[PDB]
Amino acid sequence: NYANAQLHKSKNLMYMKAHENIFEIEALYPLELFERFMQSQTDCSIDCACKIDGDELYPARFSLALYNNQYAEKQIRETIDFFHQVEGRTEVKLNYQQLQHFLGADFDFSKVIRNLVGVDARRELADSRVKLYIWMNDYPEKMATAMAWCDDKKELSTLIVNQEFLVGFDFYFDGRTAIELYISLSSEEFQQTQVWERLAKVVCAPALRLVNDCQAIQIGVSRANDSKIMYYHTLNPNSFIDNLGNEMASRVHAYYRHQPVRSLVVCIPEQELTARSIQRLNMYYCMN
Ligand SMILES: [Mg+2]
Repeated sequence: NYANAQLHKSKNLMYMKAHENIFEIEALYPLELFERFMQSQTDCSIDCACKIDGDELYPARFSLALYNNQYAEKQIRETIDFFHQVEGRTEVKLNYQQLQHFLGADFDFSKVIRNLVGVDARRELADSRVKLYIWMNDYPEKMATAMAWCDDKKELSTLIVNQEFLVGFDFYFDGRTAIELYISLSSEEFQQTQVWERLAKVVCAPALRLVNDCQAIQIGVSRANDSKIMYYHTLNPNSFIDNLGNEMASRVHAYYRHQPVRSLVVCIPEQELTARSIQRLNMYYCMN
């Protein structure tokens, strides 16, 4: 985006290092290799994130949105190469069968609109992940494949109104894998009467009522999800966090409230919104 690519990358790394420093996670593998991977890219945008699970916090979470989909194929090659570099430590072994099966032998890289690369580093090495997200547009054969592999209940097929879809690949360091399908709805889209009526047949009421507080939502479905995951692109980050009644989320946002943030996305499993209190959620702070 910005003309001074090298200035912007310096700010990216400074955003990541801050996040690692406040949460005291900098030593987790493979964050240093991820930092180097960032710097090897032409330019990208960073999202710093934290996952909340009861009393536990998993804040070693970062995503890079790689600029210029003209080079989507090369980006995936260099991402895979970075995953192999992470596999440099002997007790880290990834399983690529889901990615390989999804791409097939003649993947149309001209259909990719955005690649994203992620990490969620854990104290328990076996639980850590690297992540690849492939954002696609107007690719009906791959969309149907993703729906068959991720949309058990055939619910996202009743909700989508654009040709874009996001396919996320999880690579656990002990060889576990998961694939996830995400679709998006802007405020303009989900405020249309028929679109909203379709939402209301698939999304439980407490999760649906939250959609109104948003400039956009995404919904992620996966065999590895215990319910649909709602991604709330918050209109007012401060009030959205306050309305969660979650002490740890308020503590996290207490720092970021006064930070130059492009947007705050909060994702909550549908099942959490039918409980007495929210205890599981992710917060993504997408930096400028
Ligand atoms: Mg997921």
